Amino acid sequence: HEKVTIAPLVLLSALDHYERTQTKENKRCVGVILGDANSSTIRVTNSFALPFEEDEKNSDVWFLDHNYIENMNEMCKKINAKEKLIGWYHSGPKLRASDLKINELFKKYTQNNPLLLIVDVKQQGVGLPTDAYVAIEQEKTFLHLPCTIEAEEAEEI
Amino acid sequence: HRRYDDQLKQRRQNIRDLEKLYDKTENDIKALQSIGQLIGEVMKELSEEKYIVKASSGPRYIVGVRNSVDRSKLKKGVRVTLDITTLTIMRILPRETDPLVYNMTSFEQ
Amino acid sequence: MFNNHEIDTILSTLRMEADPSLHPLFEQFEKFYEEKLWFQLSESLTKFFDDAKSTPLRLRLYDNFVSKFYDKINQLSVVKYLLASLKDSKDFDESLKYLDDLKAQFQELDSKKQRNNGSKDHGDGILLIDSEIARTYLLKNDLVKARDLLDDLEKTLDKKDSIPLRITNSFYSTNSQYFKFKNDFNSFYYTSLLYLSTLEPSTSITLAERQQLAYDLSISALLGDKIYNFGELLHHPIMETIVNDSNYDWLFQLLNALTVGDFDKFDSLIKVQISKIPILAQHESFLRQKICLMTLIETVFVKNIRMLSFEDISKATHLPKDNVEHLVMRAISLGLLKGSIDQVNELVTISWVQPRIISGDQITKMKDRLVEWNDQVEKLGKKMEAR
Amino acid sequence: IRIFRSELQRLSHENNVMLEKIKDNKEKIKNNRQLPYLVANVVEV
Amino acid sequence: MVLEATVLVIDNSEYSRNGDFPRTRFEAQIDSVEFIFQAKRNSNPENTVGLISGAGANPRVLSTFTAEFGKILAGLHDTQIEGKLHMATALQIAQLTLKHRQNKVQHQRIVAFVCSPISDSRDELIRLAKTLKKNNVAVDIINFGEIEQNTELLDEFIAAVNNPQEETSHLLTVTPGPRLLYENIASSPIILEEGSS
Amino acid sequence: TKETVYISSIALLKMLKHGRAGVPMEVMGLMLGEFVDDYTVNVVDVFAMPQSGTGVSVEAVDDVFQAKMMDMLKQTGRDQMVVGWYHSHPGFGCWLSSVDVNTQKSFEQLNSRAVAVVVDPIQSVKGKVVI
Repeated sequence: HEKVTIAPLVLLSALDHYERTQTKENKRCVGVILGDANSSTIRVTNSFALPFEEDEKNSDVWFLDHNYIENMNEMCKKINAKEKLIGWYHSGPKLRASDLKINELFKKYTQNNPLLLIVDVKQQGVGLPTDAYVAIEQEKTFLHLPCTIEAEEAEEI
Repeated sequence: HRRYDDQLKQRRQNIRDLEKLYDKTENDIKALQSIGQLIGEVMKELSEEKYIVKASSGPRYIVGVRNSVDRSKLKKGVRVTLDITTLTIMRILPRETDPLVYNMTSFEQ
Repeated sequence: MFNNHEIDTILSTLRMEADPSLHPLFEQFEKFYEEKLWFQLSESLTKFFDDAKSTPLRLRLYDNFVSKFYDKINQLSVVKYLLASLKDSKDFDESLKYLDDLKAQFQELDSKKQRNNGSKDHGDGILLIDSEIARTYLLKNDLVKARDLLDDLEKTLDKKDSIPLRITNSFYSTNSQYFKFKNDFNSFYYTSLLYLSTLEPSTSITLAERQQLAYDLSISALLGDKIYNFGELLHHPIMETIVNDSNYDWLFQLLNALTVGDFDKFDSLIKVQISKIPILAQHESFLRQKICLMTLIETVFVKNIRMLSFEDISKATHLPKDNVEHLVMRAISLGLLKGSIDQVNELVTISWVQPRIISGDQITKMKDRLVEWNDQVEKLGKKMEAR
Repeated sequence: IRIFRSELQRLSHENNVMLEKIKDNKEKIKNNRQLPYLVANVVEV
Repeated sequence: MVLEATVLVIDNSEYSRNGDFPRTRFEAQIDSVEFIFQAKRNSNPENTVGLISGAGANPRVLSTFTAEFGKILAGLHDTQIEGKLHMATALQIAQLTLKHRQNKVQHQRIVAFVCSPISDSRDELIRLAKTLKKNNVAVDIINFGEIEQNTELLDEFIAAVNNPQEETSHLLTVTPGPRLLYENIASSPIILEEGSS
Repeated sequence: TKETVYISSIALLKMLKHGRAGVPMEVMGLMLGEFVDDYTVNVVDVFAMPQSGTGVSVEAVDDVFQAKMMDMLKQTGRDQMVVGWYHSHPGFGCWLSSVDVNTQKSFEQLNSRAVAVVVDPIQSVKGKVVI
């Protein structure tokens, strides 16, 4: 299998925009991550949210705009060119048809398998508020890679 | 009928030629995003994760290690690659004292 | 019957306005079979729910209509049935004559859409080629030359991506036919499970073909102990889809035969073909011991004490003390479990590695082992907080 | 015939949209290329 | 004169399995995009054209509202002609697309090309009809199928959805064959004419 | 009184990450937020800006890039007025900015609360972060 390493800057930055949008429990926030997925250890050095809209009574209803994703990728080339789209994250504890069907949508702009993330806003239990999940085509099942938290010398201190 | 079609077929060949230019231009910015790396040779081994590497300019520093390198080849007598910011070992390069090629190659014809 | 001679002709004319480039002999060929019950490649919309094993008279008719099949219903009828189902006809004359229609005729294209390109949906241009590459040597000339073409099938499988699982299983069907006529059926039993095991939609066959498929699954597990035992097919939709008579119960008879340990019961219900090979009796006794070898850690003993004696295994395998000493070494040498024995004190020390499919024996103990953790929460929990 | 000539001609306009993107990248390269650059010695290619 | 947003819906079903109207199929839907943009955005401002697909491959959004239909035509590339049919999913996603857009508080028009009779649920299509009336959303369904497909839940959705006059929907039947798709749509109330609010 | 910027935990690390590449290499960015003069100042979100031929300067601000980033952050609820610019200057280490001198005077015309946050000793973090 592979491994996942997410810096603490990415984890807390995803929780900030959740409250800034006044998102209640009936809604969830979806976003994308950046890093290097080529090696065996997936590293996430950046994250960006997306204007995700979902109906609470229907799991087949979601709003995902790729034009904001295409623009976001062009804006990142002027900041950090070494970063590419390795996958996408989302908020909320529940997994419904909204987040399961969009996994193939991000696959068009992502060369590797998109890494699914569940960001716990309340931080309930143990550690690791965010879990890294990967999907297989062969039957599909959500498996969790050995996600770890590591950063640079100046970022950890 | 075929007059307007042949004009677009010639433009389609120019589209694929520009597709290679799009990535080539984007890779230019990707090549400029990279930074410089200091090259030095290991002098004395202070500890497992602590090494003493002499910089090419003549000063020496105590540098760390990463998980992308093997400490077996980081011993003395092996040229390594340092960092210009945090002063740590980044990658591993083959040993070349002073790579002057015009002196090494004899230009045989 | 009259359903194909009449209604099937009308259904073909409904799609794509009327008469979707149908040759005038289409209705003329329908008057050939008539009441003789020859369906002969029902051509898409009917062919999905209707199977025909008869020799098609129209085989050379619809060959030029393959471009209209994508505009009629779907391209899946071409990659699965019709020319791709020609192998199911099983004709001695047709053998190795399909290189014109199934290779040369398909070689004229590249991605299967040339200059006609539409919205360009995926899923075409792969199965129409790689499926018939290995099928050339499955008949006539020996499979030795087919193995060189099987490696290229597995390389393109991991590189490409296919939404339907029948394409991936089709590649394993060629590997299954390779080891079917050759020894070392452990690989044949492995490739046969990956072909159809847990997947309902893929590999859709009739009831009569399920018993023939289960027959190959039965004889494959007779000659090897790998991948659990004969009880593995019990939970899988295999043993439940067959009949308990006509020598199809061999998988059920060997389930209780492991605990009873009587070879004469299963030997009387089989034929001379599989009973003339000693490998059947050797590997059957191994599965009987593998149940007892796994009793050293967690099966019966609640205290998890790891011990085994040559006297206990002697009564389980119905063998004397001299034969059980050499029999344990054979099980370890095959890569089953790791450990050694003691001849001086007559003891057998073996750990537990390979899991089984059975449940209910170890369920009570997994909770009982945590009961010992319950009494350990008090003494070290209170004394640590007091410091 | 009419549909075929309305695709590559429209795709060429979208290729011009990507052409507007590479020109924006070239302008950044024109910013990334400025006269006062130093000169070093390349020992190994 | 007319200020509204346009949403194109591409749906596929068992009756859409045909691949050829005259020489082909689904390219007429591609050709009909340039006639809708020029007759709305180029004619008057504050008129945007969106593109969504609620059936076939996956219920996704092919192209959002843009200043040109070229990106709309590019979003139609690599689109399967066969897939599952969800009518309620395509309508509810269209409401989310009309929620986030530019120049809000306007008329809402949705152009849905449907080749199927749309048989799913009777009460589900009725509850979605009352929601679209409060937002003044107009879902225009054009029938393709084989010849004309009617006397089904498709007309039941159109009959019960209209409280107002012009603000809901209109029926357009397209005969399969060598016919111009944009001509029947341009002469229809879908493009300008009725529906201004 | 004066303007003392209260920086959150995420906004502080992002400014150090943008100037993470190279000691001599210089970058820039933009600060956003809503606060009041007199004392308390907040920063909602920040993002880096591209580098022009002049490096860090007043003409290095790209209005095309700035307008697109404000639209990307508007959908995320982080859209705020422009409160100033931040810059990471090279490894000179004499006084702060090695280029910008009077550029802040031109920044006062657009916003009177505009400030320039610069980390002088590149990246040095041991027991504290000096900004």
